Amino acid sequence: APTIIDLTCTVATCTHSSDFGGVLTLTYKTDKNGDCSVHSHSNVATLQE
Amino acid sequence: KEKGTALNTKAPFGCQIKTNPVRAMNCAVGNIPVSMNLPDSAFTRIVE
Repeated sequence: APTIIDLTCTVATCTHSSDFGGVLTLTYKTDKNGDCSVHSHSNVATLQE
Repeated sequence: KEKGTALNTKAPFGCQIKTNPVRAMNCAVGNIPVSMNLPDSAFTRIVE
């Protein structure tokens, strides 16, 4: 599974709509292409994906 | 012969007058306030 290093997160837009109204982008440094779990540890936000 | 200077060559703010439906055209003064109601089909969803 890919190993992710030096992950820093910045939020592009933030509109607290009922729908998935916020978008953030994750910048990282991987080693192989692959898919893995992404999840927000606090219920202040819920990720669509 | 003693018309004077017509308003065609006097009108301020660059009004040019035409005559038949007598009117002043292209007159540069003031602000037009616009109110616009847009459908959602005329926006673009954030995800796209």
